Amino acid sequence: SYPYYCEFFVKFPNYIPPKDPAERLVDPRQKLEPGCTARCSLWVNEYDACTKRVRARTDNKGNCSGQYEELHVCIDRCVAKDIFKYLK
Amino acid sequence: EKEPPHPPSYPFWFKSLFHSHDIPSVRRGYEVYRKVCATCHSMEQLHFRHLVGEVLPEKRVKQIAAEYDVTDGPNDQGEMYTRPGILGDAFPSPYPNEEAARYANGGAYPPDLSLITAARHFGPDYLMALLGGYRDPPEGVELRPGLYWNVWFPGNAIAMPPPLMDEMIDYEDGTPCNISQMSKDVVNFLTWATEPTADERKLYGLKCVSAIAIGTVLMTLWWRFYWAMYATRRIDFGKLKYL
Amino acid sequence: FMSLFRAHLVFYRCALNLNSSYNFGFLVAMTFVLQIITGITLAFRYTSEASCAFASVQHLVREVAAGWEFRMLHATTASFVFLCILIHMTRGLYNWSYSYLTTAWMSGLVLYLLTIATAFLGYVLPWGQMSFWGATVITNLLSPIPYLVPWLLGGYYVSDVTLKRFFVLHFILPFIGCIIIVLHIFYLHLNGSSNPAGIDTALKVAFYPHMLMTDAKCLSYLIGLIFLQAAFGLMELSHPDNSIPVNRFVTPLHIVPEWYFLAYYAVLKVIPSKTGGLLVFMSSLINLGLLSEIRALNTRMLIRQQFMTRNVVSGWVIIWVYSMIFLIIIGSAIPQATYILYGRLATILYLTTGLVLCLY
Amino acid sequence: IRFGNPWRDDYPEWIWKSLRVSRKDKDMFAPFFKLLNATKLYEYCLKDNRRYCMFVMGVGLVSSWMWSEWWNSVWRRINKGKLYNDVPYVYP
Amino acid sequence: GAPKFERKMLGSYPVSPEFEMVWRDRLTAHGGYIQQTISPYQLKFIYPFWHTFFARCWCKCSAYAWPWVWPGLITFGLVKKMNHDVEEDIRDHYWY
Amino acid sequence: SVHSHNIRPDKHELPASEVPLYYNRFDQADHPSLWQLEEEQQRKHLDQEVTDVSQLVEPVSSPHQTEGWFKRLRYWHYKETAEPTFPRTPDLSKGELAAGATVTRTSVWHDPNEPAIVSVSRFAPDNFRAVGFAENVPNPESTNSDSHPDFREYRLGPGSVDRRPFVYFMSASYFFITASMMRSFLCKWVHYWWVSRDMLAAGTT
Amino acid sequence: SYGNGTVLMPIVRRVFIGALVGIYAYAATDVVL
Ligand SMILES: CCCCCCCCCCCCCCCCCC(=O)OC[C@H](COP(=O)([O-])OCC(O)COP(=O)([O-])OC[C@@H](COC(=O)CCCCCCCCCCCCCCCCC)OC(=O)CCCCCCCCCCCCCCCCC)OC(=O)CCCCCCCCCCCCCCCCC
Ligand SMILES: CCCCCCCCCCCCCCCCCC(=O)OC[C@H](COP(=O)([O-])OCC(O)COP(=O)([O-])OC[C@@H](COC(=O)CCCCCCCCCCCCCCCCC)OC(=O)CCCCCCCCCCCCCCCCC)OC(=O)CCCCCCCCCCCCCCCCC
Ligand SMILES: CCCCCCCCCCCCCCCCCC(=O)OC[C@H](COP(=O)([O-])OCC(O)COP(=O)([O-])OC[C@@H](COC(=O)CCCCCCCCCCCCCCCCC)OC(=O)CCCCCCCCCCCCCCCCC)OC(=O)CCCCCCCCCCCCCCCCC
Ligand SMILES: CCCCCCCCCCCCCCCCCC(=O)OC[C@H](COP(=O)([O-])OCC(O)COP(=O)([O-])OC[C@@H](COC(=O)CCCCCCCCCCCCCCCCC)OC(=O)CCCCCCCCCCCCCCCCC)OC(=O)CCCCCCCCCCCCCCCCC
Ligand SMILES: CCCCCCCCCCCCCCCCCC(=O)OC[C@H](COP(=O)([O-])OCC[N+](C)(C)C)OC(=O)CCCCCCCCCCCCCCCCC
Ligand code: HEC
Ligand code: HEM
Ligand code: HEM
Ligand SMILES: COc1cc2[nH]c(C)c(-c3ccc(Oc4ccc(OC(F)(F)F)cc4)cc3)c(=O)c2cc1Cl
Ligand SMILES: [Mg+2]
Repeated sequence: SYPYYCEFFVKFPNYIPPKDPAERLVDPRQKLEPGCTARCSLWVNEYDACTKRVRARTDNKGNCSGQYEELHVCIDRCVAKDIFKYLK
Repeated sequence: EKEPPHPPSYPFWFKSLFHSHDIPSVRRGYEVYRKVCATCHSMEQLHFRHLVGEVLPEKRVKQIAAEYDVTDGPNDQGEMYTRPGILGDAFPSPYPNEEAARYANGGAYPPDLSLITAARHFGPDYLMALLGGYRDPPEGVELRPGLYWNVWFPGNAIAMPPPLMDEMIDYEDGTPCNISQMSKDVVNFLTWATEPTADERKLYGLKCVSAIAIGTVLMTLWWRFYWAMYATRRIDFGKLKYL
Repeated sequence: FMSLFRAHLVFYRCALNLNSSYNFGFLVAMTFVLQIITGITLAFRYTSEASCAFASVQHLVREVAAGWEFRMLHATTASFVFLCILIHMTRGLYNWSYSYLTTAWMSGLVLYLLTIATAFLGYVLPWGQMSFWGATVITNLLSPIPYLVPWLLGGYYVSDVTLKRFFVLHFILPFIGCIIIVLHIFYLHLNGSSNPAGIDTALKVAFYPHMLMTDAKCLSYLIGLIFLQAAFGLMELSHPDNSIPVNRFVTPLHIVPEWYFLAYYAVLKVIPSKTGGLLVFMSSLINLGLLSEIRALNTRMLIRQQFMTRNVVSGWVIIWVYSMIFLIIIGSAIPQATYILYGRLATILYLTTGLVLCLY
Repeated sequence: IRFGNPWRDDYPEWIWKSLRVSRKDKDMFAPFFKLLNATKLYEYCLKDNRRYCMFVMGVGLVSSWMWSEWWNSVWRRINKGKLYNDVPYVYP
Repeated sequence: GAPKFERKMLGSYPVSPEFEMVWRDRLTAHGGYIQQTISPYQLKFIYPFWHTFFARCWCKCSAYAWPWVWPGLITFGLVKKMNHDVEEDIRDHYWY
Repeated sequence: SVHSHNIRPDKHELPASEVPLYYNRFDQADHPSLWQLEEEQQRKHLDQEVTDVSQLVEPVSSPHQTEGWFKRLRYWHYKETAEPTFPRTPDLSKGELAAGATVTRTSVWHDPNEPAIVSVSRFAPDNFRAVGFAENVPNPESTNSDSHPDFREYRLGPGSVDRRPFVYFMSASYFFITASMMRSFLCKWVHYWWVSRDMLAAGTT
Repeated sequence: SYGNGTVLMPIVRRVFIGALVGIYAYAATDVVL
């Protein structure tokens, strides 16, 4: 029944100016995704391994949604830690 | 089924007890709604007069309202007509009824966004994540036309196409546009639109909770004042011991 | 009536060792007062017409001066009504207060049922998705009783006629409750209150000023916590789906009632039979009522002190409290075979603890 | 272990000592009570209930106004740059 | 109220209505007693609370340890075991 | 009163004349005035000095007594079970109690070398006292312990400052805060009663 | 007992007990027996 629920101990970040204003015409998520992809590598491997087990089955059953969801959730949580530093 | 994942906590300014809305960002999010989202979504509870003195000045709101054609009547002959909009009019809706909306969106109904941040779990954090969660499908999942894969939407299969893409509108204040900037701005606008009385509510609460707390201290002292006369009392049986 | 006022609120004598566990009866009463004041005020601008009810609440918040304050205070205070009652009832089970305050216990149980019914009626009025679908379900658990449903609604479904009559009943029942509070107090002051140690004693003092100032101190905390939650929204007491208009042909993904109804809603969910689940409901109320006659269930003479202090076997009321908490968690979860297994484990404790309270 | 144990529980020796401490005939806050009593607020404003109630209503009227004004200033300082009046809108 | 053999009054003046509840709980002071009380205007009334803080806190917390804390830790542990079996049961049925 | 007793027969809770629960050893005085001599010639445990919980006297009562399913408390004394027509005769040689029905409906009080009027005069309840009575039962001298503080530690005596001005400034401050709270709630109620923001605008044209 | 007017609660006691014996006997015959 509320638009939002207030929180305690939130860290409000400081804006990081760019070098060339034209640099921020691309989504600054691209700069943070590689580093966040390496820290969630424990799930990158569980997904690649589940694809092989499904590609080998004879019948047309099986999927990798479970491992895929966990992987990309890990990355989004890593990006949120710093994304607002580059947004006005 | 399973429990959907909890969205991450983004540091929105309004989340603190002592903070207000960020009006410069609310302004930019209203441009995003008008030029992208309003093509499929209505906000039937909002009126142009709600923006005056809180987001935009009066003369600017008039110019925006007049750019629309609004139906009014009946006239002296019992007929309907159209005229430019005024401050008293509601935000224009793209479809007349729900059946017409589904017909134009493959059977799916785009919901009204007048209370959207109060109508979903986790509210603004969910909306921010949703808008940047479109991915290619995983191995073994094939979707039919009209459906798209999203990390945060329950079931993963959503009927809304990706609404945002880098470089598509030009803000008026010169802020460079990108998918992440537009997401943060449109969320701020929709949070304000869910309850424009949020700032009045929070500022009154600070004055009240602080006053009540001080009175609670005073009543504690007045209670202990009377507690001590019976906590330090002496009662002797038989004979008097000490004075 | 001023001689009654001074006899019962000024010169009434009380044991010196009272503490805050004996202050929550006053707090509940004050919550009723606040609800009556804010409720009547909301009624001046509410519309029972189903086609316009949902809109009248929003317009009240968005357009009317101070409209947000009366709406949010009424919703928050309702949660504090049930928290105070729960602490109030638990004190009695810890001290075996029903041993000699028999009619006070029974009268209280009637007040509890009246408050449950009032809250259920009020939650349907805003006429959102959870209003409609929660009433449809909770009114079907009573289907085993013949024809107890189609008449309360006056139609073939929770239609627009049900909403008009839930408004009148919701208006009326609180004032009936105020009548029964008078009986409650009659039966209490007939015997006099107990104390935390469970002994008779002649070390008593007058209510005013010593004990009156403790009630006042607790009132301050209550008003401050209500306003804190109401004006800032720290906890999530309401469900978001009720901010969506009713749709009769689309069920929401997760149906769950308010927190103060969750535990028993979970018990009824882990029992597959529909008739056996309602019998479980009656047996629980019957057990609570039978405690009024605990003196007669065994020829050994009972004592009020139950010796939970430093005791490793704990007490039955404590074990019940944790089983209730455990079920609130189950009730808020998506159905899953594993959740159902543990939910049945806790249901056994939830029920057995009640039954063994009648043994000593 | 004595804490919580019905076979051994007793206060340690350092708690029995705290109960024996004595501060009889000492008052470190006395200079504060002397200042209050020298203003004669009791003789002129609190000894008579009619005047006591004049003091309540009058002081409450003025204090409530200063309290609101102060909180509004704090609110504006914490939120500098985010409120409507702080960012004039520029027309195209 | 009090038992009948305690409610019996020594005097004969009538009970006034504002005092009906006082005399419904009359109790005889078997053996007698001597009472001394000081005016609250001549007492320190906050220092006594803190002077006895450690003793009062020990008494209360010691009483509650076994009966409340020990069942709470067990309930907390069961909550974790439950959540660990739910996750494993989801992967044994839906994950490949 | 509004409370009834529960004196009835019971097949599981046998009568006290057969299962007493309490420790059934009692002394017996010829005339209750003799107990005053017992109280001045016997020693009391509370007059000895002990320092550790482990040195406290051990009760003569046994902890093994009440049994049953879900019976949390394990020690009791008294019960209201009805006594039969012909109760068991107390054995005075073992210290058993004789009182109530066990005096009226048994021959426990007969003495071959005394008149009946003399013998039965020694069987009133004031004539019996449980073993351990004089050594144990406390009789306090005050509510207050010498190990605890009282008003002597906290009293403001000569040389002290007057507190009246502070006590009444405390209460007055609470009231001008509570008065402001009330005035604000009433002003908000009146605003709610007045016209709304949507209708004030419609009037302007 | 003789001397007081608490005359309804003893009736409530016997009705409640009887009701409980019937609820838990109707469930056993459906699950066990
Ligand atoms: C500075 C930097 C910042 C830090 C500082 C802090 C900053 C924050 C702000 C400042 C905060 C402090 C300010 C100063 C405060 C001064 C006042 C103060 O100390 O207050 C305490 C003071 C205590 O009273 P007291 O007279 O001193 O002593 C009473 C005795 O304790 C009564 O005992 P008794 O022996 O006489 O009676 C016996 C029995 C009689 O029974 C009762 O009295 C009733 C029942 C009491 C128990 C309550 C629990 C049962 C209810 C459950 C509710 C479930 C909710 C459902 C929702 C669940 C959702 C999941 O009661 C009990 O048994 C009571 C003991 C309970 C102990 C509980 C032990 C819990 C153990 C947990 C173990 C966990 C293990 C797992 C760990 C995992 C992680 C490792 O209370 C008040 O003065 C009350 C004022 C407020 C009134 C209430 C208004 C709000 C209503 C909502 C809250 C309800 C609860 C309120 C407490 C109730 C107490 C009974
Ligand atoms: C976390 C939140 C909770 C609050 C904070 C934590 C709680 C403690 C705070 C400190 C207060 C106590 C200070 C020591 C005792 C003072 C009295 C006294 O006798 O002392 C001398 C006494 C020995 O002196 P003596 O020579 O024997 O006797 C001298 C007297 O004649 C003896 O005469 P008497 O015994 O008859 O009494 C003398 C009398 C006379 O006292 C005076 O001197 C008169 C003073 C007049 C003013 C009264 C205070 C009013 C303040 C209201 C707020 C400001 C309003 C103004 C505008 C503000 C605008 C921003 O004392 C009073 O009336 C005490 C006044 C102070 C009340 C406490 C105020 C605390 C809150 C302050 C801020 C307001 C709340 C926040 C809301 C606002 C902001 C958002 O020593 C002690 O009592 C032992 C001291 C050790 C105890 C302190 C332990 C502190 C640590 C435990 C707490 C830890 C945190 C919480 C843990 C639990 C939750 C997790
Ligand atoms: C093919 C598979 C078949 C599976 C089915 C099961 C088949 C079992 C076959 C077993 C065959 C061999 C054994 C035969 C034994 C026969 C005993 C008998 O009849 O009594 C003779 C004989 C009868 O003579 P009596 O003169 O009547 O003596 C009675 C005593 O005086 C009594 O009084 P007392 O004063 O001497 O004792 C003190 C008294 C009083 O003590 C107290 O009050 C103290 C209590 C302290 C508690 C402190 C707790 C603190 C910690 C709390 C932790 C947190 C919890 C809360 C948080 C929760 C959060 C969610 O203690 C009690 O009341 C003990 C309570 C025992 C409760 C056990 C209940 C288990 C129920 C299991 C479920 C059943 C189905 C349920 C319904 C399902 C849906 C339809 O009794 C004895 O001599 C004593 C024997 C006692 C034995 C008890 C344990 C038996 C366990 C059997 C095995 C069960 C296995 C189940 C799982 C199987 C999985 C495959
Ligand atoms: C005054 C000074 C101040 C200034 C002036 C103030 C002015 C205002 C004052 C008023 C002025 C106007 C006069 C008003 C007169 C009102 C009548 C009156 O005074 O009568 C007192 C009169 C006592 O007179 P007395 O002179 O004190 O003693 C009578 C004897 O001489 C001696 O009898 P005893 O001592 O041996 O025992 C007496 C005992 C006798 O106790 C009983 O017989 C038990 C009564 C309660 C039973 C229900 C409690 C829960 C039990 C467990 C669940 C059972 C379920 C059913 C199945 C059972 C198994 C088959 O009674 C009590 O304990 C008293 C309880 C208070 C009842 C008051 C209710 C009045 C009617 C309004 C009811 C509204 C209900 C709304 C809430 C529900 C909405 C859905 O009370 C009664 O005997 C009437 C009992 C009525 C019971 C109604 C129960 C309704 C609810 C049942 C449960 C339904 C659950 C369904 C769930 C469905 C879920 C979907
Ligand atoms: C007609 C009534 C007033 C209505 C209009 C005014 C607005 C109402 C809002 C409050 C305004 C402030 C109160 C007025 C000032 C009173 C001062 C006065 O004369 O008092 C004498 C005195 C003043 O304090 P004193 O006792 O120190 O004064 C002694 C006398 N002198 C100082 C002059 C030497 O107060 C008392 O006697 C106090 C009695 C105990 C009351 C404690 C109050 C706490 C309340 C706890 C119970 C909860 C109540 C809620 C009930 C709800 C029921 C539904
Ligand atoms: C037509 C091309 C659309 C545009 C442009 C926008 N939205 Fe939309 N939206 C559309 C449909 C058909 C749906 C239904 C999806 C389904 O599978 O049912 C939606 C849904 C939403 C939602 C609800 C999400 C939920 O959890 O239910 C939101 C919050 C939403 N849309 C927001 C939104 C925003 C911010 C837009 C501008 C950036 C926007 N939409 C544009 C159709 C269309
Ligand atoms: C103990 C007393 C009361 C309780 C527990 C109670 C409870 C509730 C609850 C839970 C709601 C729903 C709130 C929401 O989610 O929006 C509600 C709404 C409402 N109540 Fe009350 N109520 C009480 C007394 C009253 C009284 C006495 C009246 C009128 C005389 C009243 C009038 C209303 C109205 C008009 C609404 C609809 C407005 C809304 O939903 O916000 N209430 N009540
Ligand atoms: C509107 C609801 C209720 C109100 C207003 C209310 C009010 C009160 C008040 C003021 C007291 C005396 C102060 C106190 O002990 O807290 C009291 C005592 C008592 N109440 Fe309640 N009560 C309510 C509900 C209940 C319920 C639900 C029960 C039990 C099911 C109950 C049982 C008792 C008992 C047994 C006492 C006496 C406690 C004792 O002295 O040991 N009451 N009530
Ligand atoms: C040992 O200590 C206790 C035992 C207790 N036992 C019981 C049975 C209850 C109780 C009574 C009535 C009730 O009413 C109900 C509302 C709603 C429903 O249905 C549904 F679905 F939840 F809405 C069912 C029922 C819900 C719960 C208690 O409060 C209770 C409290 C304490 Cl302290
Ligand atoms: Mg008994």
